[PDB]
Amino acid sequence: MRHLKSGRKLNRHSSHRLALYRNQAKSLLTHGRITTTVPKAKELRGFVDHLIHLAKRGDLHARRLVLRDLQDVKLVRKLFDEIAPRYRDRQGGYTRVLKLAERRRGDGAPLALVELVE
Amino acid sequence: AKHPVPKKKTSKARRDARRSHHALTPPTLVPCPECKAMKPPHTVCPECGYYAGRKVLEV
Amino acid sequence: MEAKAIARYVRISPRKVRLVVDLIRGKSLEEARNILRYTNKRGAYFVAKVLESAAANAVNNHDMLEDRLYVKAAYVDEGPALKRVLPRARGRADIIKKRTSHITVILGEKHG
Amino acid sequence: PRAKTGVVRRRKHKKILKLAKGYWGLRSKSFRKARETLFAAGNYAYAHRKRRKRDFRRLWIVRINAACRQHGLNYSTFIHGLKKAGIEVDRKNLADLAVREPQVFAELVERAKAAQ
Amino acid sequence: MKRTWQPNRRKRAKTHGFRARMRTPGGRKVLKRRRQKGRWRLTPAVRK
RNA sequence: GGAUGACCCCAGGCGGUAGGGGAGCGUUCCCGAUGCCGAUGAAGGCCGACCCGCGAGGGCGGCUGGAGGUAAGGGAAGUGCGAAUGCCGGCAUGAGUAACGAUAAAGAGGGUGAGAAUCCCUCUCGCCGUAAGCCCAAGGGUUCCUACGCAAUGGUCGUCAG
RNA sequence: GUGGAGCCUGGGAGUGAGGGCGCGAGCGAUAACGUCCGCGUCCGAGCGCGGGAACAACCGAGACCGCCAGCUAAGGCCCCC
RNA sequence: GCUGGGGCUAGGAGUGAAAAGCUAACCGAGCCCGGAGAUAGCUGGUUCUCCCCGAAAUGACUUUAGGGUCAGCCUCAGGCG
RNA sequence: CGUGAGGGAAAGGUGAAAAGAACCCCGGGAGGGGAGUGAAAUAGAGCCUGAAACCGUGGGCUUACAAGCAGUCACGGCCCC
RNA sequence: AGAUGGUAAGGGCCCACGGUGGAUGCCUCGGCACCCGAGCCGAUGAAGGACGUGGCUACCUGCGAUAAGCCAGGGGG
Ligand SMILES: [Mg+2]
Ligand SMILES: [Mg+2]
Ligand SMILES: [Mg+2]
Ligand SMILES: [Mg+2]
Ligand SMILES: [Mg+2]
Ligand SMILES: [Mg+2]
Ligand SMILES: [Mg+2]
Ligand SMILES: [Mg+2]
Ligand SMILES: [Mg+2]
Ligand SMILES: [Mg+2]
Ligand SMILES: [Mg+2]
Ligand SMILES: [Mg+2]
Ligand SMILES: [Mg+2]
Ligand SMILES: [Mg+2]
Ligand SMILES: [Mg+2]
Ligand SMILES: [Mg+2]
Ligand SMILES: [Mg+2]
Ligand SMILES: [Mg+2]
Ligand SMILES: [Mg+2]
Ligand SMILES: [Mg+2]
Ligand SMILES: [Mg+2]
Ligand SMILES: [Mg+2]
Ligand SMILES: [Mg+2]
Ligand SMILES: [Mg+2]
Ligand SMILES: [Mg+2]
Ligand SMILES: [Mg+2]
Ligand SMILES: [Mg+2]
Ligand SMILES: [Mg+2]
Ligand SMILES: [Mg+2]
Ligand SMILES: [Mg+2]
Ligand SMILES: [Mg+2]
Ligand SMILES: [Mg+2]
Ligand SMILES: [Mg+2]
Ligand SMILES: [Mg+2]
Ligand SMILES: [Mg+2]
Ligand SMILES: [Mg+2]
Ligand SMILES: [Mg+2]
Ligand SMILES: [Mg+2]
Ligand SMILES: [Mg+2]
Ligand SMILES: [Mg+2]
Ligand SMILES: [Mg+2]
Ligand SMILES: [Mg+2]
Ligand SMILES: [Mg+2]
Ligand SMILES: [Mg+2]
Ligand SMILES: [Mg+2]
Ligand SMILES: [Mg+2]
Ligand SMILES: [Mg+2]
Ligand SMILES: [Mg+2]
Ligand SMILES: [Mg+2]
Ligand SMILES: [Mg+2]
Ligand SMILES: [Mg+2]
Ligand SMILES: [Mg+2]
Ligand SMILES: [Mg+2]
Ligand SMILES: [Mg+2]
Ligand SMILES: [Mg+2]
Ligand SMILES: [Mg+2]
Ligand SMILES: [Mg+2]
Ligand SMILES: [Mg+2]
Ligand SMILES: [Mg+2]
Ligand SMILES: [Mg+2]
Ligand SMILES: [Mg+2]
Ligand SMILES: [Mg+2]
Ligand SMILES: [Mg+2]
Ligand SMILES: [Mg+2]
Ligand SMILES: [Mg+2]
Ligand SMILES: [Mg+2]
Ligand SMILES: [Mg+2]
Ligand SMILES: [Mg+2]
Ligand SMILES: [Mg+2]
Ligand SMILES: [Mg+2]
Ligand SMILES: [Mg+2]
Ligand SMILES: [Mg+2]
Ligand SMILES: [Mg+2]
Ligand SMILES: [Mg+2]
Ligand SMILES: [Mg+2]
Ligand SMILES: [Mg+2]
Ligand SMILES: [Mg+2]
Ligand SMILES: [Mg+2]
Ligand SMILES: [Mg+2]
Ligand SMILES: [Mg+2]
Ligand SMILES: [Mg+2]
Ligand SMILES: [Mg+2]
Ligand SMILES: [Mg+2]
Ligand SMILES: [Mg+2]
Ligand SMILES: [Mg+2]
Ligand SMILES: [Mg+2]
Ligand SMILES: [Mg+2]
Ligand SMILES: [Mg+2]
Ligand SMILES: [Mg+2]
Ligand SMILES: [Mg+2]
Ligand SMILES: [Mg+2]
Ligand SMILES: [Mg+2]
Ligand SMILES: [Mg+2]
Ligand SMILES: [Mg+2]
Ligand SMILES: [Mg+2]
Ligand SMILES: [Mg+2]
Ligand SMILES: [Mg+2]
Ligand SMILES: [Mg+2]
Ligand SMILES: [Mg+2]
Ligand SMILES: [Mg+2]
Ligand SMILES: [Mg+2]
Ligand SMILES: [Mg+2]
Ligand SMILES: [Mg+2]
Ligand SMILES: [Mg+2]
Ligand SMILES: [Mg+2]
Ligand SMILES: [Mg+2]
Ligand SMILES: [Mg+2]
Ligand SMILES: [Mg+2]
Ligand SMILES: [Mg+2]
Ligand SMILES: [Mg+2]
Ligand SMILES: [Mg+2]
Ligand SMILES: [Mg+2]
Ligand SMILES: [Mg+2]
Ligand SMILES: [Mg+2]
Ligand SMILES: [Mg+2]
Ligand SMILES: [Mg+2]
Ligand SMILES: [Mg+2]
Ligand SMILES: [Mg+2]
Ligand SMILES: [Mg+2]
Ligand SMILES: [Mg+2]
Ligand SMILES: [Mg+2]
Ligand SMILES: [Mg+2]
Ligand SMILES: [Mg+2]
Ligand SMILES: [Mg+2]
Ligand SMILES: [Mg+2]
Ligand SMILES: [Mg+2]
Ligand SMILES: [Mg+2]
Ligand SMILES: [Mg+2]
Ligand SMILES: [Mg+2]
Ligand SMILES: [Mg+2]
Ligand SMILES: [Mg+2]
Ligand SMILES: [Mg+2]
Ligand SMILES: [Mg+2]
Ligand SMILES: [Mg+2]
Ligand SMILES: [Mg+2]
Ligand SMILES: [Mg+2]
Ligand SMILES: [Mg+2]
Ligand SMILES: [Mg+2]
Ligand SMILES: [Mg+2]
Ligand SMILES: [Mg+2]
Ligand SMILES: [Mg+2]
Ligand SMILES: [Mg+2]
Ligand SMILES: [Mg+2]
Ligand SMILES: [Mg+2]
Ligand SMILES: [Mg+2]
Ligand SMILES: [Mg+2]
Ligand SMILES: [Mg+2]
Ligand SMILES: [Mg+2]
Ligand SMILES: [Mg+2]
Ligand SMILES: [Mg+2]
Ligand SMILES: [Mg+2]
Ligand SMILES: [Mg+2]
Ligand SMILES: [Mg+2]
Ligand SMILES: [Mg+2]
Ligand SMILES: [Mg+2]
Ligand SMILES: [Mg+2]
Ligand SMILES: [Mg+2]
Ligand SMILES: [Mg+2]
Ligand SMILES: [Mg+2]
Ligand SMILES: [Mg+2]
Ligand SMILES: [Mg+2]
Ligand SMILES: [Mg+2]
Ligand SMILES: [Mg+2]
Ligand SMILES: [Mg+2]
Ligand SMILES: [Mg+2]
Ligand SMILES: [Mg+2]
Ligand SMILES: [Mg+2]
Ligand SMILES: [Mg+2]
Ligand SMILES: [Mg+2]
Ligand SMILES: [Mg+2]
Ligand SMILES: [Mg+2]
Ligand SMILES: [Mg+2]
Ligand SMILES: [Mg+2]
Ligand SMILES: [Mg+2]
Ligand SMILES: [Mg+2]
Ligand SMILES: [Mg+2]
Ligand SMILES: [Mg+2]
Ligand SMILES: [Mg+2]
Ligand SMILES: [Mg+2]
Ligand SMILES: [Mg+2]
Ligand SMILES: [Mg+2]
Ligand SMILES: [Mg+2]
Ligand SMILES: [Mg+2]
Ligand SMILES: [Mg+2]
Ligand SMILES: [Mg+2]
Ligand SMILES: [Mg+2]
Ligand SMILES: [Mg+2]
Ligand SMILES: [Mg+2]
Ligand SMILES: [Mg+2]
Ligand SMILES: [Mg+2]
Ligand SMILES: [Mg+2]
Ligand SMILES: [Mg+2]
Ligand SMILES: [Mg+2]
Ligand SMILES: [Mg+2]
Ligand SMILES: [Mg+2]
Ligand SMILES: [Mg+2]
Ligand SMILES: [Mg+2]
Ligand SMILES: [Mg+2]
Ligand SMILES: [Mg+2]
Ligand SMILES: [Mg+2]
Ligand SMILES: [Mg+2]
Ligand SMILES: [Mg+2]
Ligand SMILES: [Mg+2]
Ligand SMILES: [Mg+2]
Ligand SMILES: [Mg+2]
Ligand SMILES: [Mg+2]
Ligand SMILES: [Mg+2]
Ligand SMILES: [Mg+2]
Ligand SMILES: [Mg+2]
Ligand SMILES: [Mg+2]
Ligand SMILES: [Mg+2]
Ligand SMILES: [Mg+2]
Ligand SMILES: [Mg+2]
Ligand SMILES: [Mg+2]
Ligand SMILES: [Mg+2]
Ligand SMILES: [Mg+2]
Ligand SMILES: [Mg+2]
Ligand SMILES: [Mg+2]
Ligand SMILES: [Mg+2]
Ligand SMILES: [Mg+2]
Ligand SMILES: [Mg+2]
Ligand SMILES: [Mg+2]
Ligand SMILES: [Mg+2]
Ligand SMILES: [Mg+2]
Ligand SMILES: [Mg+2]
Ligand SMILES: [Mg+2]
Ligand SMILES: [Mg+2]
Ligand SMILES: [Zn+2]
Repeated sequence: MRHLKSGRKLNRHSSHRLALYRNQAKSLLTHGRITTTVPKAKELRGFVDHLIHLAKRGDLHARRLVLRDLQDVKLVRKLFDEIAPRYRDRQGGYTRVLKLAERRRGDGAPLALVELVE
Repeated sequence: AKHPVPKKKTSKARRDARRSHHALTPPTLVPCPECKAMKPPHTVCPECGYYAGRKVLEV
Repeated sequence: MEAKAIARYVRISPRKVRLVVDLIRGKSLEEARNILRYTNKRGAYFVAKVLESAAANAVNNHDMLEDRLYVKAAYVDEGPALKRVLPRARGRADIIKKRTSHITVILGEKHG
Repeated sequence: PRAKTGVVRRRKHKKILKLAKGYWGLRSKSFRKARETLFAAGNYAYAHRKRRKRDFRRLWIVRINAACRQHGLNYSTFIHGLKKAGIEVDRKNLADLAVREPQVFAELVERAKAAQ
Repeated sequence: MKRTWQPNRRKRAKTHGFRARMRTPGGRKVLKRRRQKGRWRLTPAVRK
């Protein structure tokens, strides 16, 4: 059973799934838009939203928090200095997901884009 | 186990009765309100790049 | 008047392509095109080509009008099979049949 | 000289398979299963050729019996009556009379009641 | 596990080789036989 | 009965395994044949609700086929298949099922191309590290390097590759 | 008593695991779908046909073919029938 | 003690700290070819059609008993009547 | 295939003549559609004939309250001549 | 209240046409049998092979560093 359990497993063990979200986070904050499978995409939203929210705090503690997932000082500088300010007045929802219309040839996986909001 | 096995060959009738559920359902499609091309709903239109009124994507 | 295309010796198993062909039999050329485009199946790529070649033939050789073409008949016949060895346990050897399809698409004109 | 099968066996099998047209599944497509079916078929025909004679007399008798009781007497009484009367019209025609020409059937019934 | 065939050029040549066959009455008969059959190889071919 | 095998009439028999006997059909081949049928279509193939025969069969007709076939009467045999867990081949069923070969593990961006989860590049992640790195000897034998390819081989894909 | 009677001389066999039932015994336990002989019968080979619900051998009866005709056998005649 | 390379010993023979173990994935006697189409009183299988007839599963003997020889019972031909 | 002695296959046919299909069209190719050749191209090279199992497309009749070695006999409905 | 029809997800029988497959008929560059002819080769290095050999040459055939061939007689046109 699965009654009221939150969080996909995505056929990865605990530490892999973690790495999965972190690496997608790096890619998303870097390029502003990535393409993935729909499930990875919906699952990416929250993980990254939290990171943006902390960069809106701006303080040392929050930077050191974000660094635990993002690990890259420069990318975090980009997060704090360029990205986060765009969201000063925005109350959550800093990411969107829209499904592409074509499936992967080799396995038929449904794709979606995940991008940062304006 | 002790290796179960078909006792009798399946008749042309029975094998085809099994397949009475195997027909594909056609893809569900809707016109893109911009370029009028046919595409699945709730997907960014892959011909013009529009969704929810706006241009989202380079086609 | 009718126009036909055949794809012979397509390296796909007939039972699988036939599923796709079944989707477009009796449909307008236009609807058939849309259907095939969003049919998540390997078979869809092969059927589409036979469709499109027959459409070409129609317009180009048989004085038929694109905007009136429809899929009048379509069918998948079995071609010669490619037998391959599949090694099993305990020294036994099986024989996989990598199967083959002959795909036909026949277009007529839905008049008026 | 060598005398290989050649043309002969195929011809013999087609014979049988043609006879088995209409039969279900392999019974019309497989020589062996057809051949078995025709054996059964052959005896049934013979047997039922026989039983058709029984089957119809049964129907006639049932039908005559119904038409008899309409005039207040049963089949056994009717037939005995006709025997005493010397009337030798068989049940095929009796049954026909009973339905198609009831006035005449009424007459035969009278003769039957009287002959005793 | 260790299987029965363990290639060895020296072993092969010394055991089934042409010179070995000629040495012995039976081996010469082997050659005679294979020649009469028309074998393309009287002897296992091996490279050195 | 009449001349004897013409046909007719009267009567009686006619379930059948092991098995005895009798009469026939068809297949291959030889005489018949320096003949005859045959492109106005041989053999074989596919139909047939038609004709003859108890039957095995034989005709005839239409379609196919494209170069052979052979009569009356006789002769001679590798002469008739449904079974032998028969033999050879072909194609089914199980079935769109089990599986796709270590649970070290993946994600994204860029490029190429008709086509990319699978090829190249970059970044991120993970695995070995007395090895899953390196160097010899066996054995293998061009598998090495480069260009051009993707039908097959590759357990998927392939633009890549032993 | 003229019968798919009988006898004689030859050619060809197959069979040489029988079985149920009735009657007469032995063995067995006045058991066995038991076993072993005798007389007969059927099945075997009549798992063709009617009856016995169904059922080789119980009752009826020996199926050359055809008939949408008639008479019976055993068994039946309230409905299935 | 384990291991590489080079050698030697084999079919009624080798080798075996002995299990009839091992001697090229089946060893109370290896494999290949030959004798060879061994022999198999056993099991299986035996191919068109019609017509007539039509058994036996018993006796005797049998290293015989699920095989046989003779007799019995079937069939065909000639003869007797 | 086997270390080896040794074992040991499968696999023939366009047409009289290559006249073996220029060129165009869809396609990455394969493949096909026209044009052309030929007496014939369902003789087009995966080539004489092209049976059967097997797979499919179209049509007629039929089937979702019914019990089966799949037939057979009767009757009725529908479709065809 | 009563009664009887059109449904086919799919199945079955029949018909037409295809696919697959490679039987059948025809065919024969090959076999088989008998009969006749003929019958040894080799240190002057056989039988049998290895490796080579062509302007471009995988294999076969031929040939041998004079290598699909060199010399001479005969045949043939
Ligand atoms: Mg759980
Ligand atoms: Mg919840
Ligand atoms: Mg959940
Ligand atoms: Mg989680
Ligand atoms: Mg979920
Ligand atoms: Mg995944
Ligand atoms: Mg899992
Ligand atoms: Mg994973
Ligand atoms: Mg961990
Ligand atoms: Mg970019
Ligand atoms: Mg939260
Ligand atoms: Mg952590
Ligand atoms: Mg980290
Ligand atoms: Mg999607
Ligand atoms: Mg979709
Ligand atoms: Mg798609
Ligand atoms: Mg794939
Ligand atoms: Mg277990
Ligand atoms: Mg079955
Ligand atoms: Mg089955
Ligand atoms: Mg079957
Ligand atoms: Mg089944
Ligand atoms: Mg079907
Ligand atoms: Mg089923
Ligand atoms: Mg829109
Ligand atoms: Mg499919
Ligand atoms: Mg289907
Ligand atoms: Mg789909
Ligand atoms: Mg077009
Ligand atoms: Mg395995
Ligand atoms: Mg193995
Ligand atoms: Mg199989
Ligand atoms: Mg297979
Ligand atoms: Mg196939
Ligand atoms: Mg011959
Ligand atoms: Mg024959
Ligand atoms: Mg034969
Ligand atoms: Mg039939
Ligand atoms: Mg029928
Ligand atoms: Mg059947
Ligand atoms: Mg069939
Ligand atoms: Mg019969
Ligand atoms: Mg009758
Ligand atoms: Mg009658
Ligand atoms: Mg009667
Ligand atoms: Mg009736
Ligand atoms: Mg009364
Ligand atoms: Mg009376
Ligand atoms: Mg009467
Ligand atoms: Mg009336
Ligand atoms: Mg180990
Ligand atoms: Mg090894
Ligand atoms: Mg070891
Ligand atoms: Mg080997
Ligand atoms: Mg091996
Ligand atoms: Mg070794
Ligand atoms: Mg070693
Ligand atoms: Mg060595
Ligand atoms: Mg050595
Ligand atoms: Mg040697
Ligand atoms: Mg010797
Ligand atoms: Mg030797
Ligand atoms: Mg050679
Ligand atoms: Mg040797
Ligand atoms: Mg050598
Ligand atoms: Mg060496
Ligand atoms: Mg008579
Ligand atoms: Mg008689
Ligand atoms: Mg009689
Ligand atoms: Mg008889
Ligand atoms: Mg006789
Ligand atoms: Mg004749
Ligand atoms: Mg014959
Ligand atoms: Mg002649
Ligand atoms: Mg002639
Ligand atoms: Mg003439
Ligand atoms: Mg002509
Ligand atoms: Mg003709
Ligand atoms: Mg012939
Ligand atoms: Mg003939
Ligand atoms: Mg005929
Ligand atoms: Mg004809
Ligand atoms: Mg013609
Ligand atoms: Mg003909
Ligand atoms: Mg000629
Ligand atoms: Mg003569
Ligand atoms: Mg003979
Ligand atoms: Mg024979
Ligand atoms: Mg038989
Ligand atoms: Mg067989
Ligand atoms: Mg079997
Ligand atoms: Mg079996
Ligand atoms: Mg079995
Ligand atoms: Mg056998
Ligand atoms: Mg087989
Ligand atoms: Mg299958
Ligand atoms: Mg499934
Ligand atoms: Mg299953
Ligand atoms: Mg499952
Ligand atoms: Mg596996
Ligand atoms: Mg699975
Ligand atoms: Mg693997
Ligand atoms: Mg495997
Ligand atoms: Mg795996
Ligand atoms: Mg895994
Ligand atoms: Mg780990
Ligand atoms: Mg995975
Ligand atoms: Mg990529
Ligand atoms: Mg990309
Ligand atoms: Mg470019
Ligand atoms: Mg591009
Ligand atoms: Mg790829
Ligand atoms: Mg690809
Ligand atoms: Mg992978
Ligand atoms: Mg590590
Ligand atoms: Mg270390
Ligand atoms: Mg370590
Ligand atoms: Mg080396
Ligand atoms: Mg190798
Ligand atoms: Mg290579
Ligand atoms: Mg490839
Ligand atoms: Mg490929
Ligand atoms: Mg490909
Ligand atoms: Mg190529
Ligand atoms: Mg592949
Ligand atoms: Mg593999
Ligand atoms: Mg490429
Ligand atoms: Mg490359
Ligand atoms: Mg390499
Ligand atoms: Mg008698
Ligand atoms: Mg007598
Ligand atoms: Mg007499
Ligand atoms: Mg005899
Ligand atoms: Mg006997
Ligand atoms: Mg005895
Ligand atoms: Mg006994
Ligand atoms: Mg006895
Ligand atoms: Mg008796
Ligand atoms: Mg007795
Ligand atoms: Mg006894
Ligand atoms: Mg009494
Ligand atoms: Mg007593
Ligand atoms: Mg008893
Ligand atoms: Mg008793
Ligand atoms: Mg007693
Ligand atoms: Mg007695
Ligand atoms: Mg008795
Ligand atoms: Mg018996
Ligand atoms: Mg009897
Ligand atoms: Mg009797
Ligand atoms: Mg019974
Ligand atoms: Mg009885
Ligand atoms: Mg009875
Ligand atoms: Mg009864
Ligand atoms: Mg009984
Ligand atoms: Mg009688
Ligand atoms: Mg009466
Ligand atoms: Mg009574
Ligand atoms: Mg009654
Ligand atoms: Mg040492
Ligand atoms: Mg050592
Ligand atoms: Mg060693
Ligand atoms: Mg050594
Ligand atoms: Mg020995
Ligand atoms: Mg020895
Ligand atoms: Mg020996
Ligand atoms: Mg010893
Ligand atoms: Mg020891
Ligand atoms: Mg060995
Ligand atoms: Mg061993
Ligand atoms: Mg021994
Ligand atoms: Mg051994
Ligand atoms: Mg020998
Ligand atoms: Mg001997
Ligand atoms: Mg031997
Ligand atoms: Mg012996
Ligand atoms: Mg023997
Ligand atoms: Mg009799
Ligand atoms: Mg006895
Ligand atoms: Mg006795
Ligand atoms: Mg004695
Ligand atoms: Mg005994
Ligand atoms: Mg015995
Ligand atoms: Mg015995
Ligand atoms: Mg005797
Ligand atoms: Mg007598
Ligand atoms: Mg006698
Ligand atoms: Mg006599
Ligand atoms: Mg080898
Ligand atoms: Mg051929
Ligand atoms: Mg020719
Ligand atoms: Mg030719
Ligand atoms: Mg072109
Ligand atoms: Mg192109
Ligand atoms: Mg183009
Ligand atoms: Mg390409
Ligand atoms: Mg082309
Ligand atoms: Mg073309
Ligand atoms: Mg022309
Ligand atoms: Mg002509
Ligand atoms: Mg064409
Ligand atoms: Mg034709
Ligand atoms: Mg032709
Ligand atoms: Mg073919
Ligand atoms: Mg020809
Ligand atoms: Mg053909
Ligand atoms: Mg064909
Ligand atoms: Mg069919
Ligand atoms: Mg249908
Ligand atoms: Mg009910
Ligand atoms: Mg109903
Ligand atoms: Mg029913
Ligand atoms: Mg029943
Ligand atoms: Mg019925
Ligand atoms: Mg209704
Ligand atoms: Mg209906
Ligand atoms: Mg239906
Ligand atoms: Mg349907
Ligand atoms: Mg066909
Ligand atoms: Mg066919
Ligand atoms: Mg001939
Ligand atoms: Mg000759
Ligand atoms: Mg000397
Ligand atoms: Mg020489
Ligand atoms: Mg050479
Ligand atoms: Mg010269
Ligand atoms: Mg000269
Ligand atoms: Zn659009």
